[PDB]
Amino acid sequence: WSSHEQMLAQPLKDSDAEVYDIIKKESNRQRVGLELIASENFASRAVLEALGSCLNNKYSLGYPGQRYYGGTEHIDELETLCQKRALQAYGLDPQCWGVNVQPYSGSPANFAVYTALVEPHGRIMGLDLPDGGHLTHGFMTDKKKISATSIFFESMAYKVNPDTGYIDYDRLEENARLFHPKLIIAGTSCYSRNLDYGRLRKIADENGAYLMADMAHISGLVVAGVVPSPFEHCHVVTTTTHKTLRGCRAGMIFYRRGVRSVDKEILYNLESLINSAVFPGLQGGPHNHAIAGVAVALKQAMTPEFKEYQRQVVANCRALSAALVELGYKIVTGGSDNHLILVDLRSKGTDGGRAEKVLEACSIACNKNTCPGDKSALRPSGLRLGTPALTSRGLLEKDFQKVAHFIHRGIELTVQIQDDTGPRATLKEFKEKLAGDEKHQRAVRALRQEVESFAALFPLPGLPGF
Amino acid sequence: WSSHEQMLAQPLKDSDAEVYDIIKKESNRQRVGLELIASENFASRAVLEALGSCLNNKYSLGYPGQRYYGGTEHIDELETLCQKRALQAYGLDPQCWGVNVQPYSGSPANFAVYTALVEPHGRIMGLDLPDGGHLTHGFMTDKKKISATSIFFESMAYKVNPDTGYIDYDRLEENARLFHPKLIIAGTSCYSRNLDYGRLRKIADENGAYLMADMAHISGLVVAGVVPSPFEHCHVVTTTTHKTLRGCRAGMIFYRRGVRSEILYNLESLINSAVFPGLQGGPHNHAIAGVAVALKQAMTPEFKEYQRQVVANCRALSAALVELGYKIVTGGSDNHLILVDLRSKGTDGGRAEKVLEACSIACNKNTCPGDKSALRPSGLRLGTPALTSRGLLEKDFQKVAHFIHRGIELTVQIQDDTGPRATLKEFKEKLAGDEKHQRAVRALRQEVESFAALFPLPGLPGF
Amino acid sequence: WSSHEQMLAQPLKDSDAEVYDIIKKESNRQRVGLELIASENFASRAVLEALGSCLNNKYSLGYPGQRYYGGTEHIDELETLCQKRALQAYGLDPQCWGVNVQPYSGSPANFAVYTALVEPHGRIMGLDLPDGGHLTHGFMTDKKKISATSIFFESMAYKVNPDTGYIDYDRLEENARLFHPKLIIAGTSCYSRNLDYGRLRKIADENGAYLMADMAHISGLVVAGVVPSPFEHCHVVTTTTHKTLRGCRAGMIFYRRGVRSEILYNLESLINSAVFPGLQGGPHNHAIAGVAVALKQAMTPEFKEYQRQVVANCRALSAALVELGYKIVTGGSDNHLILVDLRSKGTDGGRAEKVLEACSIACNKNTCPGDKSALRPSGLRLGTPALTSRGLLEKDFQKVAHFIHRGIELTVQIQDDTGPRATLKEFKEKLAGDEKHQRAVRALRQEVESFAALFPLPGLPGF
Amino acid sequence: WSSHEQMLAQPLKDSDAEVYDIIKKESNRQRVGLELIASENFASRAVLEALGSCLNNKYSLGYPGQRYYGGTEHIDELETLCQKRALQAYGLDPQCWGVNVQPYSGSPANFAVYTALVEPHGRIMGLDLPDGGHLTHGFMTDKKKISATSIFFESMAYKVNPDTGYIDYDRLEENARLFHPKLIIAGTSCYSRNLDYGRLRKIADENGAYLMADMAHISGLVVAGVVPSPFEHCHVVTTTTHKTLRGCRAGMIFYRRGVRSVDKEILYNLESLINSAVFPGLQGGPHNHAIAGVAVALKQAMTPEFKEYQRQVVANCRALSAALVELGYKIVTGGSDNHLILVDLRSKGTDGGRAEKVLEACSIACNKNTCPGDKSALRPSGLRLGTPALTSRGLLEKDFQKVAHFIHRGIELTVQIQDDTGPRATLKEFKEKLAGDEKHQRAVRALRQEVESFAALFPLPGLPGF
Ligand SMILES: *Cc1c(COP(=O)(O)O)cnc(C)c1O
Ligand SMILES: *Cc1c(COP(=O)(O)O)cnc(C)c1O
Ligand SMILES: *Cc1c(COP(=O)(O)O)cnc(C)c1O
Ligand SMILES: *Cc1c(COP(=O)(O)O)cnc(C)c1O
Repeated sequence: WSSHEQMLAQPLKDSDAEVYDIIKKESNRQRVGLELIASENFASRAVLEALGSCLNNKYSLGYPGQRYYGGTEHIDELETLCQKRALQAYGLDPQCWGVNVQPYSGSPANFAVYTALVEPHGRIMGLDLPDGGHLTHGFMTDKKKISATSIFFESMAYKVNPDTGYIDYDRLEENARLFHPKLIIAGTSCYSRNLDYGRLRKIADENGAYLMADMAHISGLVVAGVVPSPFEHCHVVTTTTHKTLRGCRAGMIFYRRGVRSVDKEILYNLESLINSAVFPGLQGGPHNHAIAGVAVALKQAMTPEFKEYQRQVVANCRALSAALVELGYKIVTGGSDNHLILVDLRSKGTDGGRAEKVLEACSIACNKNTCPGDKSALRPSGLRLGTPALTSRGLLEKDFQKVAHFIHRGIELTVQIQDDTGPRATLKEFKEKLAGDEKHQRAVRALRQEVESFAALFPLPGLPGF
Repeated sequence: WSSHEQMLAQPLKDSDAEVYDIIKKESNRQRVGLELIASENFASRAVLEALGSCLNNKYSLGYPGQRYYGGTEHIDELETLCQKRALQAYGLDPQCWGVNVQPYSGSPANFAVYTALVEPHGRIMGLDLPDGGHLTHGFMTDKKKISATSIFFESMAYKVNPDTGYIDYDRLEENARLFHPKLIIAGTSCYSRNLDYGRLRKIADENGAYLMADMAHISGLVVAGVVPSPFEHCHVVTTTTHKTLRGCRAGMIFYRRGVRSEILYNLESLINSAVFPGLQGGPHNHAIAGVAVALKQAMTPEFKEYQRQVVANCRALSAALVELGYKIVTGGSDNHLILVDLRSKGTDGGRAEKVLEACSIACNKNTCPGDKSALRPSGLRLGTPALTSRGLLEKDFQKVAHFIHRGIELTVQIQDDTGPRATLKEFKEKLAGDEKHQRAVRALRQEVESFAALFPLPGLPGF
Repeated sequence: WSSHEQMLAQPLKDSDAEVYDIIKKESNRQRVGLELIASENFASRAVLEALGSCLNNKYSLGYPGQRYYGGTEHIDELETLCQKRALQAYGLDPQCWGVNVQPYSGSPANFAVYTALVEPHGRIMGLDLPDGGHLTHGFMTDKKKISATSIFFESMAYKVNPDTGYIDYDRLEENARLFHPKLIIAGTSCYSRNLDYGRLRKIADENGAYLMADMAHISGLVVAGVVPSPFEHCHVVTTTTHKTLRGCRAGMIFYRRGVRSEILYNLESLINSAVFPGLQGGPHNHAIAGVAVALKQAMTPEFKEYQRQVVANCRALSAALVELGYKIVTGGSDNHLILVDLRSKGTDGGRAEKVLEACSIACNKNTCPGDKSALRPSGLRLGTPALTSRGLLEKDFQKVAHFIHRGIELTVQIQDDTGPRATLKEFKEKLAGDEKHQRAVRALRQEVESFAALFPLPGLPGF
Repeated sequence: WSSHEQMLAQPLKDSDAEVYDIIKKESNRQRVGLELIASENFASRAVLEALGSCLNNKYSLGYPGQRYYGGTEHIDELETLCQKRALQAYGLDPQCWGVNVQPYSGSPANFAVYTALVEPHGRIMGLDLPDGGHLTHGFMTDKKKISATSIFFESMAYKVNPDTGYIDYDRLEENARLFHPKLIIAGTSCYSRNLDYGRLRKIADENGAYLMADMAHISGLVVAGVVPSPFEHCHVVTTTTHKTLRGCRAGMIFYRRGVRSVDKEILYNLESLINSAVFPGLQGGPHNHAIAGVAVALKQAMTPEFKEYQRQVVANCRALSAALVELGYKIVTGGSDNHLILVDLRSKGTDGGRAEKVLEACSIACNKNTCPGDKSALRPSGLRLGTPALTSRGLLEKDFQKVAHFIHRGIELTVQIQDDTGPRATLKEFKEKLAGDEKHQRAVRALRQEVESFAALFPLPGLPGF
């Protein structure tokens, strides 16, 4: 009862060792492995220091202008600061753009926008999942609506041409006239090319819809001016703050302000609709410590060191892609414009499903993804590979070429295990063959060793080995 | 680069001073003031240490055994550990109960349950807001649906009797037959009594509905066995992990497993599917680690102690206010908070929260069951969790009752100088623009901050 | 062809004898029996002559002045005439009221209004079915939405006090604040009293809702000025044109025009758009001609007379039944029908409607406000419109009360031979399978058919 | 008060002269004019005699098997008879097909099926209106949902190829995979070719949807075996009973019964869903007199005189179309397979909007309709023309050739008035020029005279000049 006070002060290491132990083992796993997953990255030490601040303790509903309670002098300073830096980082004029920084994550942010501009059962159009789209853009089958976007709104996808790997803007322009979308989403999870915001904008205006850009995967590249900005043509732009922006987990909603169109002119009503949808609509108290982390990350994103980091990110992808082409791999759309590439593993007689398990055992992380062609979702042909994470650890073009060879070694290994499993074998069985087979298990042990040795040569951002 | 390598290592203090400065000023404000807001509390140092871990970097879509990406050996250990401790802390048999720990916060958790059990336009019944209910339980007017619960589902509220301050279970039982709810919510934001879970459960079963308990405000009291557990009669129980449980911000959804009547429970898969891939993306692992750490602390006897203290202080605080002539809604309290009806002093919570705020005493206005206007709320909601974490005891809270009283007297004064009838904007003008008054505040604040500084402020050493 | 030319000219009798035979047998059944069903009536010969006109052949999408096809000079004359007579018959100023006469029937009319003023998932409040409400006002259970009104909109019922038999306006006023209806329906299928339109209107305005009156059952009484007009307080009034108005089957939607409060009424265009192109296609012109003919007859003093007679007979019928020991719900009636609570005789309307049916006395079962079961309805609904059109007067209805009584006694008997507890299928078996009984029926039927034949049967000369 | 009885017996002529007068003037208008509107026809005398029967007086809720009230011995005989004749007329085995005959009209029938199989906000796919579709198949714009089908369900249209005039089945097969319809509608209001039920059925089964056929416009041709039956591939078939079937106004819903598919087999659940949706779902008491009329019409539809009438209907269309082609007119899809044709008036420098008004003044009835091309809905290019009505009056191939010339005279006249109105003139003004111009008004008066003389040579089915 008297030790209760020594409880709220006791460091984590002493307080709870079981959790401490896990954090350590995870920190170590992150260190000796190769992170090639397009969505992961390492947050800076400063950003992580903000998350554990006393900002966790302040409960504040509403926005800076109008809060439900008092005692928000500093929380207002903070939210305001965060909003200013966000507009600044993307070079936006606060008279033409606004920003909400309360979303808890990427998904929540998207959902808030649909709830504000679309309304229940409203129509939304997004990139089909197998063609590189995201769940929050809509996902359903003929018998069931899986994603929330599909459960509460009426969604229909547009696809990419399976022969070019690019988005079929023509067919989208046609279907939009039949579907009458209230909002069209321009954003992807596994697409290596730049989106034609200008064309998508012409299509949106043609049907009187809104053009929303979910730039979660390229927000970092956009700030460094390495890829066209979606802010030139969209009405709204949402984004996670982790991934390429390299902050903590949180989301943001950017929206236009001022005169929309003329004749005599009509105004943008986005701001109030969106603010109302986030709160009191969908959320409660904002996670202030997360806003502080986002703020810290936006300041770092405007440094020239970051702009450099990003040019490096893109350059490594080119090198990685070139090295894999030379090794005989087929890259969707032939190449990339950003930080990732979708490797069509059919050109090697295997599929991404079995390939991600073998590479994983070898401490090389990445994930399977269907290629535009793919006649089956149960046997995805590709592997999605990104460079943001490894580039933060300092890898350069020559380093990524070595990575290309490790990945290749892995694909060769997975192919060996596939011929050993059979023709109509199941992924369930493949995974068993991969664990209970000394012959294959030996190869893995070997490759993993070379991968972990190489990985250890580079630093691991964050707090002191924690 | 050579500098980019260290930019990611530069401590916050050096890296970004503008934000660092803010965190310091806020930490200080938290120290010299009296936190009487029922929903706030101070998270322990250990919990905060987990939030800033390298767990922020791991992206893990899915659940343990149902992961999308590889390399989740430890994230699985962590999520699993967190789920085990959650069931343990509330004394639940994993054969009869399950738990999802991915919700980002309280609201998200509630919304996921509605999405899983109710479905679009389904009917939901919750406690009316002015009667102490929460937004996520439904909130609409005759011309507009404000809360998401009201926008995507069909909600209708049940009220409390304005003469007793208690929930009118009889009228609810009657309306439920006409409304046909698919889910009834049992949870409150400003109600000082225990909920009759057993009666609410009989009503739910009568209409074939589900009984969901949103125990966000009393999850801490429940773990310490200080107030009846909603786990005895509900099908689902959601909860924030901050507030009385004293963790970081996150939410949890508890759901029954096993036989319902032979018919079985289908909650688990519906709820898991609704959280992800339904509503959320990658889970905030660092928050799950914080929740895990908080659940272990919640099972210590020191916590059990902390909680009995929380309830005790409320009783003392309420008794001291009654003696000072204040009227407590429903006469008293069973938990950690009380709704003080300020009509008994000729003022309203609207003006009173601004004056107490100026004096570094934090709390908020709330309408009393009677109240014929939402623009002039009669009460003040006061909670003890936060100050109790700083070590205040019964005698300390009696001194607090006097500070609050001083405040009410002061708010009344600015009100007597304004005249029986005057807008709120006038009242504030007279408070900030008067020698004798802004002077009164300055004085009271000084006594409040001196008293406050005598107690510790939990958290990381010092920002 | 030479025969195809005449196939289209061959009279029904020669053309299709099988159908002709059926029409004859039905016309005869209608003659020798006693029609006591509150919703049935006999349409005049003139009205029936219009239905078979060459108006069936004209396809006219749209409205007068808003037609889609050409060649509508006369269809416009007709629709316009019909609209003028409708407003006239109810004494409405075309500057304050409008009317749509395209609905195919009562139900379609109601549905069009909901679709125009309420919108998908909008809230509607109507009289509960077991308390004398109609399906189109909403009908659902805890597990399923039966009526279309319940499937496409969110409906909740209000009830009558089971101790007075009257609508509980107080409880409705209370629930309306919690439910927030967008439209409240004031109309009944089995309620013998006048509705308090003024009170319902105050409640509608309190929640910003619309007050719709479905006067299908009393449209005839309203035209004759025999019962208060719902046109004094409602925004919209829908109605079937058969039943008490005595026309052919069709519906009408009356809606306010002008200033609502300066805010104006937007009903007209919403309602017109909802009927077409919204819900319907080409209007049934021959039915509109029949309605027109019926509205002219409704304004004659002979009709005004017919109606006072209708109400008078009900009073006599109810008084004679009270004297025979029967209990009338809410003690009596204000209109054309009465709900007889058969519990006062130890039987239920379920068994009683089958026995009276066998005796050529038609009517139907209906639950009484009390009734703890929908599978064993306590009452019998009885109306006088139909028999009054055949010329029955007060003295005649007293004889009818005796036939009905004889019937109740008989149904009770088969019930005493079955034992205090026995399923319904048993009861019917004993009725049709017993010498003394099937014999009783045969006897009573004979007296009923003899009495019935003494009166004329309106309609075309003789089929 | 005593005359009240003489009121319910007084004939219409004496009772209400104002309405009687209207019926007469209308009967006469019908006689001296040429009915070329594809949806109109003349009901036989027998059918009209049933409508005014004492069947109007019987109120009966429910279906033959289970009614809410008693005294339905004959109403059951009648409904049952009507159901038997309906299945018979279309050659359906009552073990494989069922029928509901309570719908009040075509629209109500369609709506009942959507409500039973689709459910609120369910997805439906129908032929686009400007491409010859019907309102009840769905009709909306980017800013508003007009038709009830669009207000209560989520509809999206499929189009016809504007270069061939035919339905683009390929594009529909593609969009159906993205839209996931729960029901696909196969039926048209202005399409002159036969629908590929077999292909549409393959597409329905591909998405697990239902194939509904709205054969309102060709129900008569189907009974005479003059055009392929939709009953071979559809799950449900709805239909009005007027139009080509030549009965009174009412609707019917035909639905499959028995085993749907195998594996072990699953059954059809259409019957109960559809019956429940009609009542107590959407309707109240059925219009018995209308069911009697439908019954009488179905018996006439099975006579060889009818089968002959129908072959005649189709033959006249061919002749009419051939005569118009020879006069230089362009028929959409080159010709017709059924009873109607869409004449593209662009080939003459005018539009259907102005043409329908001039022909109307000349007592030649028909209506405008957009052609697949048409870049504007406010200036429809075509005229829809049908032969059912005139064929019932006895016109034959040679008669229709004379009709083609009257129509031509009309088009020539409308073109004269168009050059006289101007370039950017409005249809509002065109109509004024047409009424306040003796020059043009003289032409009309003349043509009308020749049209009415020709029309009077033929009989007008129905009751004795009433
Ligand atoms: C990852 C991603 C998201 C989801 O973000 P969360 O923060 O995980 O919830 C949304 N949209 C796009 C385009 C993404 O890449
Ligand atoms: C505070 C509270 C919430 C909201 O929690 P958040 O974490 O702010 O999102 C939900 N429910 C109840 C009952 C509460 O008291
Ligand atoms: C009978 C009745 C109806 C239904 O009329 P239909 O013509 O059968 O479609 C609708 N409303 C009320 C109030 C009624 O009594
Ligand atoms: C005419 C038509 C309809 C509408 O019928 P109504 O009886 O006028 O209500 C429906 N569908 C099709 C295909 C049609 O041609």
